[PDB]
Amino acid sequence: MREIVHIQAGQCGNQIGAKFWEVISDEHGIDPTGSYHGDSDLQLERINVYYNEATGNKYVPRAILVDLEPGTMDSVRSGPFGQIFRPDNFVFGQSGAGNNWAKGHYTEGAELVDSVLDVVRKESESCDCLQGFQLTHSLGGGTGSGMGTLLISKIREEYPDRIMNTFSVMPSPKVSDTVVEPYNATLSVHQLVENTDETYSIDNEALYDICFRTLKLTTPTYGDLNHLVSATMSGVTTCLRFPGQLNADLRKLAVNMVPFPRLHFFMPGFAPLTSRGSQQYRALTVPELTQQMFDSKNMMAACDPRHGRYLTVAAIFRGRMSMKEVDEQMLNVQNKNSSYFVEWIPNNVKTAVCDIPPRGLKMSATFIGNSTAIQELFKRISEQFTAMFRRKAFLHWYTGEGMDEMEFTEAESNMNDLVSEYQQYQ
Amino acid sequence: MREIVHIQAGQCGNQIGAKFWEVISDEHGIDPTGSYHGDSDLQLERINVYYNEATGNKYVPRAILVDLEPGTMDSVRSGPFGQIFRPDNFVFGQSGAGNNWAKGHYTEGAELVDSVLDVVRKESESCDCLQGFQLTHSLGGGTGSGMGTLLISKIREEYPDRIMNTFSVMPSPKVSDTVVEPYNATLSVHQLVENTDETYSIDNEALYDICFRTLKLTTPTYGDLNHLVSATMSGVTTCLRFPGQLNADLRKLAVNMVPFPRLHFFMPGFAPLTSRGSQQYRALTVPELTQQMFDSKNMMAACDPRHGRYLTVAAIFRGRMSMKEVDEQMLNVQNKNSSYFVEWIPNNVKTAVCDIPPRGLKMSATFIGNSTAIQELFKRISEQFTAMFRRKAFLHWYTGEGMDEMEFTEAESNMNDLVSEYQQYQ
Amino acid sequence: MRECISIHVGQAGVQIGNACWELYCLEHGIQPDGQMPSDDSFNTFFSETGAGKHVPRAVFVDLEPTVIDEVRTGTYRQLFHPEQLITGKEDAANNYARGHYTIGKEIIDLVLDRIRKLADQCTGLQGFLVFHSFGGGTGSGFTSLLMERLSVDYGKKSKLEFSIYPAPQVSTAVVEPYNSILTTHTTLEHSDCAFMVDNEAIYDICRRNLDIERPTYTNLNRLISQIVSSITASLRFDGALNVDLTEFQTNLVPYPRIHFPLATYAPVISAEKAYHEQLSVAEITNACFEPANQMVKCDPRHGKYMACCLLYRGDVVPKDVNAAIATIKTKRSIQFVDWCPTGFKVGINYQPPTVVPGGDLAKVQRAVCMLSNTTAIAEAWARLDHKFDLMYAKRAFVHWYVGEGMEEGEFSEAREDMAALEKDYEEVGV
Amino acid sequence: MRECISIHVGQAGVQIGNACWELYCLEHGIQPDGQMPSDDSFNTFFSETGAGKHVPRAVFVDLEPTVIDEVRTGTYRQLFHPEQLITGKEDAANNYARGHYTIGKEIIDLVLDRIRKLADQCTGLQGFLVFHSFGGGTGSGFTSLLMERLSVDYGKKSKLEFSIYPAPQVSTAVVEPYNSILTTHTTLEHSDCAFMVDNEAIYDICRRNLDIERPTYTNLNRLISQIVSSITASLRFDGALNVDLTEFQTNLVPYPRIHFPLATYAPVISAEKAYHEQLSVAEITNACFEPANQMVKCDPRHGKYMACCLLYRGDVVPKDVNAAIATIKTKRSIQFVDWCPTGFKVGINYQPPTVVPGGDLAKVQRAVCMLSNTTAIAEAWARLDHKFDLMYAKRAFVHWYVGEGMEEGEFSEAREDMAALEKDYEEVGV
Ligand SMILES: CC(=O)O[C@H]1C(=O)[C@@]2(C)[C@H]([C@H](OC(=O)c3ccccc3)[C@]3(O)C[C@H](OC(=O)[C@H](O)[C@@H](NC(=O)c4ccccc4)c4ccccc4)C(C)=C1C3(C)C)[C@]1(OC(C)=O)CO[C@@H]1C[C@@H]2O
Ligand SMILES: CC(=O)O[C@H]1C(=O)[C@@]2(C)[C@H]([C@H](OC(=O)c3ccccc3)[C@]3(O)C[C@H](OC(=O)[C@H](O)[C@@H](NC(=O)c4ccccc4)c4ccccc4)C(C)=C1C3(C)C)[C@]1(OC(C)=O)CO[C@@H]1C[C@@H]2O
Ligand SMILES: Nc1nc2c(ncn2[C@@H]2O[C@H](COP(=O)(O)OP(=O)(O)OP(=O)(O)O)[C@@H](O)[C@H]2O)c(=O)[nH]1
Ligand SMILES: Nc1nc2c(ncn2[C@@H]2O[C@H](COP(=O)(O)OP(=O)(O)OP(=O)(O)O)[C@@H](O)[C@H]2O)c(=O)[nH]1
Ligand SMILES: Nc1nc2c(ncn2[C@@H]2O[C@H](COP(=O)(O)OP(=O)(O)O)[C@@H](O)[C@H]2O)c(=O)[nH]1
Ligand SMILES: Nc1nc2c(ncn2[C@@H]2O[C@H](COP(=O)(O)OP(=O)(O)O)[C@@H](O)[C@H]2O)c(=O)[nH]1
Ligand SMILES: [Mg+2]
Ligand SMILES: [Mg+2]
Repeated sequence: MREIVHIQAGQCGNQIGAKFWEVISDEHGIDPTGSYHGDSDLQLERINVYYNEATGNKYVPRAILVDLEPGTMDSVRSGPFGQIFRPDNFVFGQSGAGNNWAKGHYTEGAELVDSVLDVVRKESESCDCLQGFQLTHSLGGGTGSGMGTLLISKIREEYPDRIMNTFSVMPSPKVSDTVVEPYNATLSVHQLVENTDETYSIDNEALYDICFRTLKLTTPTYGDLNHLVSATMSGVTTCLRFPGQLNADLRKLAVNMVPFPRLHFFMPGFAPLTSRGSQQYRALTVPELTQQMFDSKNMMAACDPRHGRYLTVAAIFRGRMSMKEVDEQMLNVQNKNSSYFVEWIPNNVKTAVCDIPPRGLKMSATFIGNSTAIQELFKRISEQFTAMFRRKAFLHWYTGEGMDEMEFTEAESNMNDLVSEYQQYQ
Repeated sequence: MREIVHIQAGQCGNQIGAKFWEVISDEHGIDPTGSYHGDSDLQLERINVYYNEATGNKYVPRAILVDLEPGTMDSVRSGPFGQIFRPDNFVFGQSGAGNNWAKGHYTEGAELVDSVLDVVRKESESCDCLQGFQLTHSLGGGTGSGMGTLLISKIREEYPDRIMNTFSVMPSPKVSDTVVEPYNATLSVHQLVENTDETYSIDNEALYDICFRTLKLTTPTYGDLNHLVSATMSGVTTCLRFPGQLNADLRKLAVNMVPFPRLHFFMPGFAPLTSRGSQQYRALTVPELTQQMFDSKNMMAACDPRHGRYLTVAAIFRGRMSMKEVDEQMLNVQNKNSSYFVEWIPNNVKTAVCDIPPRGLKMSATFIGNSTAIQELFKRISEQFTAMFRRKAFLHWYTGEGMDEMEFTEAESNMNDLVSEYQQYQ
Repeated sequence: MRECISIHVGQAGVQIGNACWELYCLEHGIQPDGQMPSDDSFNTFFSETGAGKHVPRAVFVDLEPTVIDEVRTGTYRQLFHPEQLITGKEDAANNYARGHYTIGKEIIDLVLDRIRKLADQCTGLQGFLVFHSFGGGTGSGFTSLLMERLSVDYGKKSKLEFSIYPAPQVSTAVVEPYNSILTTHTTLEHSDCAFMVDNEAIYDICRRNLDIERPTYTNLNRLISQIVSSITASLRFDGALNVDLTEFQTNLVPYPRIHFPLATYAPVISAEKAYHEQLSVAEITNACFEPANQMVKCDPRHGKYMACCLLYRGDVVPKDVNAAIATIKTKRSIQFVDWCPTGFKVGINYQPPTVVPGGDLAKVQRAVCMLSNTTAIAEAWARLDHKFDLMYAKRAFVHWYVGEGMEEGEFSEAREDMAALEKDYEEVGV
Repeated sequence: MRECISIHVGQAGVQIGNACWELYCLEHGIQPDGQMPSDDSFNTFFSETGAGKHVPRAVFVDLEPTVIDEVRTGTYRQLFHPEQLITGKEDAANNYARGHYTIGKEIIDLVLDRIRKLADQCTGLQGFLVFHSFGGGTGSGFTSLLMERLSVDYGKKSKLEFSIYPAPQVSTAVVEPYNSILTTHTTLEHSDCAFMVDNEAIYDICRRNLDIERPTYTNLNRLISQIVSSITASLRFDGALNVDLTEFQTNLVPYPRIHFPLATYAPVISAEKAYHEQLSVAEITNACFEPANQMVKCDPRHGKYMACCLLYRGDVVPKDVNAAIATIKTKRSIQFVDWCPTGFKVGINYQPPTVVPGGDLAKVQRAVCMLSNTTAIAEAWARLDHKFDLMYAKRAFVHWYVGEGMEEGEFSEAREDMAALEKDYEEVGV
């Protein structure tokens, strides 16, 4: 029943996916050993969406862990929930990609794509009614951006009709940790736009901005950014794992949220968000959730929505609430801020409400937005690419892998085409 | 329901506003932690006027604390009721204004006006039916006089119809603590007259005169002057927070109290006032309250009303009293002292009575007066300005901030224009 | 937040630093080893490391090592960062010439290097507190070279000047006016507010008030430290009327070139004398304007006050300040310029003065810091200009300044500049 | 997995190996006898046998026995495989000629034999870490012969080059530039990333930072070992951002011939100095770009940065790394080439630096390894080329090179090649 098959690519992808697995195992009440320990039967009916039923009433997640290094596999298996995973889905090479997209897409990951495909196919045939694939990866470096796009293309080729949603942490200028990120991002979005039905753009800088300027953490580590990602990870698929008054699965979002086929790079967000010493004082009412939700500080990318127009926004609320105030805020936001939403398309909001709130939360709101302002990251990536493209650096480490100049040129042309379409409707 | 949004500017403003918050929290029976502890339900219906309802039945005041130094914020948060305030409304810089009006109005406060506006706007949208803004600040120095006028102008620009009442402690010759006060006062009243619908002039010297010659305090500290200010602070808004036979909110006062649009700098006062050893002997009857109320010693500015004519006087009484004696004193005062009230406008008094007296008081009277004698402080400020204007001192510390000579000239011209209008009707 | 970098140049500067930090470690409760036995009141003057150590943000620069490597042997050898206290190889020979061109040239680049490495941890750097002597070769030449580069690398930052100025009668060197005159360009162009210190006036202070017949310069230092700490009192502790360092100098300065105020401290009184007086706010207010309490041998009654700043500290009520200043404006013997009928700036701080255990100053619940600019101080330069003529009229000692790379006409620009300053402080008095 | 074969050629190579393995046995906790008292963190550098013994994968090659058979007598005589440390019969006579054609010819075949028997147990061999000196006869000639055959037998494997480079002033032999110039073909053609070591610059480092007046080369070695271990830190221990040895050199190298980066280490500081500093990430980040901390006597401020790699280790948070690099890109004095507005590669490791008990380096919770390529380093070759002219203009010592089987024109190809390299490092700076 609407089974969803997860794939992890790169160290970023597999660690954030592992923490997502931890979060939704707590939501479904799954013991670290894999046994069920939840309180209500509501955690139990839609276990088949993320986990496989096995002997002993223990449940194994439908995740395929893909990497080119064994060290990340070693860390994840030794992590808090390493034991719950399938030993077979730990499919990995030995030599790393070295943050080389060409390595992952032609040499290093091409040999392991056969060993990942035979696992993803068995996972899919284990499903009763497959709905799609949620894939976690990073546009930075050559592992997540490199092999991730290749296997995404393969699964899209053999699964043409299933939903393809990807959550992509993507490079940024001021919190860049690797020199050669823009090549990787340009060569990755080239395949992401053509193949993926859904892509969530996540930028690390805005995660940092959330954890300082909203969460007031003095030392928010990398796991806290993983947590911020996993919150929306769990939120976007809430409707098809739990009952709610307005059920909106992934394709419910899709039919409402992407006006033209290529305009599918979106803006995630989550509410509520407070510091430790300020949650005691906050009124968690839904209107306040809304005023927090469309704030430019709550978002997870540097693209400020005030520099563009929203095409479609998705607000999947959660908890035991009525909904007239839901409609009134969703119309007030787009009425008083009608200059920030495309007036030519009147009702830019898709509303979904779930009946069971997250554990420890009385209510929650998950933000998904289509704004023309998201081109801020794309054109900046293209500009940084040009600053390292126009007269030939670092290309020997790609062309040595069989990579060629004209494909780089087409990738840049496609970035320019994308930013053109997203500026067209602004 | 007639929500009123408070803003604190300068150390003077935020400390006197904090003590006002303490006073009216006691009047409304609000615990230091923010919880309700009042005795009757009468303290509870109009909590929305000053406080925001939150989770746990605790109440947060609608105050925005603005300063250019963190030390005053540190003192107020560590004060008796520091914990009840919003951590977000503590909006503050690091480098102080140095008692420079130009710094606050162009450089130091201009960068923080964006961070104060996003807070005042959220506070206003949190209101059900906004009535106005009560702003506390000081005409002395460059913080309260400097940024206060700028943000007052901004809120007047974006809120053109709401009531604008300000309580302004203003410089004086004999109890002056800073050399450069007159520049600040002249550059502040320039905006106060053009923007504010209401301004209460408070002079420190007459507060001292009250605490010695009426209250008989040997060591009345600065907090006692803050208390004297906060008494009228609470009195002027009594009618729209509690029932009374004659309800007179802020705009009720306004329509009765300012004959021409620019004649809106007024004379506050409060009764009863006794020493510790003399309250035991005093008869607190309303006629005695009146004889105390129009005394030149009860007022809070050096402008002696016998040197001018009252345009309009507001007497907002409070307590369980009948009112025929109220009318008889309000006519006897203006009949036997008709030479001190403009005979050309016959009934100079606005009468308001509240049913619940202040805690510990059986009755109270709050004095608001429009006298042409208030020009005493204005022309004296202009004269002191001229003694430091006509041949160029201290201007390098303003002109270094982008300030210019001709604007000083227009400010002085506007002080002269004001004193001209207030002498015109004397 | 609110950090200030203190500069100490010459023997006078480094030793007055040794006394100042002696006062600061006591008032903020730091051991001579830099530790805190048991608020961020020390962030204004001291930096903190992970191990719980307080490291001062100060540089001791002397072109000769004797005093500084004496500091390397004293009780504060471990308090200071050893290579932020810079020593030269050749002394300044009481000569501005070598200190400004020859010997300080090779060492100033390291001094600014250490100043930069002191600036880069200051998140809220407020200003500079440089200490030296006019008459000394180092305190003249090296300071002249140093404020020049500080004014272009830290132009926005305020630079308070605490300098030791020669006496009308007491002198230690014959070349002192030569060193003093070439310093005048630095204070006029590369200083924001200069505080001048006269040894003979404060000699009279300690003779009359402290009742001590035989004090040393260390007694002078254990009151210059109090005056500087009182000026910095508002930045480090809480007060009802805290005066920012920028607020302070905006209140002192009427014009960019008139920034030379006098300083006095009250109550300067011995321990045996503190007992028999109640020591009210009024009398410490009245004692400051008494010419027998001035730090510079000039009569304020000979001149006119422009700006007045009441830096009280301790158990002082501002009402008593207003009552005192009403009496101050009541008497005619204290006539202020027609600029300032408002007269007085008031600053109150809650910290009582901290007493040095080996000092000669009494413990008093109240202390006031008096800083005022006046036209009478031009007399302290009105004898130095006639003095400089009395040497320059033969070219008395110029062959050394000429021999060390100074232009002969730099003396001409020097006395032209002091004459311009002397005129500037006379027209404003009308 | 992740094995690296270390090559040690010449006296400098073998003794720097003696210091490196001294550091490695301590940081990985191996006794000098090879045993483990009580993770596979040692598999990168040491091999394991059945009896619980750690055997290093290293070759000591010297054409003369004195230093190596001294190693056969030292505390590490039993740590090493005795016949993987190869000794010749005739010294190299500081001559590239015999070392490259005459005396190393009979011994190189055994050296490659031992390299093969070291390669055949490495399941995940990552690269080569060869140590030598440019000026030495062995470190020039034998390395020149050895990389030639290694590049055809292990062409795919990376070959990191850690070489000791002559000083502008300090020198031990007159023939050193002759040996250095014929090495340039090897680094250009048969090396993937070369790291150059200057003795005089690091002499200044230990003089200023370590406060030690009288260190030996052993002090030089006990910091070259730290720099190489920090470069290999990510391969042996866990880190939030582990940088692969291939990832590293891909981040350094803009073009196949531009692979000559500088190296610096922070914090180089004495034990008495570690106490008074908190030693934040920012200051160790700022100290690395200071020209007074460079390992080669060239001013980075004279040149432009191309690639920057932040190899942090210890208790360092990557947020602090981003905050530091924001300040680094903020100042204009550090101007990067228009190639790299992204600027910085960041690598963080969880292992704090390991201190040598007999060393002069302090124990610090944080350590950073700085490796950067820049155009300013061409000056370190811009004096060596003019130097080589100053000898070759008479054919100064060539009769020995001619007498030992070198073609006379090989000097001509040598300075042609260095001129080509010098040009190549200038056009990229535009
Ligand atoms: C005592 C109390 O009220 O504290 C709350 C809490 O509401 C706060 C402090 C929580 C708290 O979260 C954090 O401290 C945090 C830190 C870094 C990154 C993200 C969160 C909380 O940890 C998080 C936790 O939330 C949940 O349990 C949700 O189900 C959440 N799951 C997790 O956060 C989680 C934590 C550990 C392991 C597995 C899951 C979730 C959210 C969306 C979708 C699915 C699940 C709750 C209610 C609290 C604490 C415990 C303090 C916040 O978290 C969430 C996700 O709601 C941070 O801001 C929100 C709201 C609150 O301020
Ligand atoms: C035993 C007794 O009868 O003493 C009374 C009292 O009537 C006297 C002494 C009080 C007293 O006030 C003072 O001592 C005082 C000191 C400095 C400045 C101002 C007041 C009293 O403290 C004040 C207090 O008044 C109130 O509580 C009012 O509600 C007042 N609120 C406060 O004063 C207050 C005090 C502490 C904390 C918070 C509020 C108020 C007035 C107007 C509008 C709103 C609130 C009362 C009745 C008394 C005491 C306790 C002695 C007086 O105060 C007021 C404001 O009515 C001073 O003159 C009046 C009248 C009396 O003489
Ligand atoms: N008040 C006071 N003045 C001092 C003190 N020490 C030195 N001076 C002044 O310094 C002047 C002479 O300068 P120097 O003693 O030579 O010190 P210097 O500034 O280092 O000059 P050089 O020795 O030439 O480098 C004297 O006239 C004193 O007035 C002191 O401890 N207290
Ligand atoms: N930094 C550093 N350099 C060294 C050390 N030992 C030798 N050198 C360098 O080696 C250079 C001279 O080479 P040699 O001493 O002859 O050593 P070699 O490489 O074995 O050459 P041959 O003796 O001819 O075989 C000197 O210029 C030094 O710079 C050392 O311990 N530290
Ligand atoms: N938001 C987030 N970003 C990360 C995390 N870990 C690493 N990153 C950054 O994301 C980028 C992704 O590159 P990376 O995954 O290392 O490349 P790959 O090895 O080829 O997959 C890196 O440059 C990191 O700086 C994480 O846990 N959360
Ligand atoms: N009535 C009253 N006056 C005060 C109080 N505190 C300070 N003042 C005086 O009011 C004047 C206001 O100036 P100030 O607020 O310091 O200037 P700012 O810092 O730029 O806001 C000062 O000169 C003080 O002398 C107080 O609590 N009550
Ligand atoms: Mg000296
Ligand atoms: Mg040798």
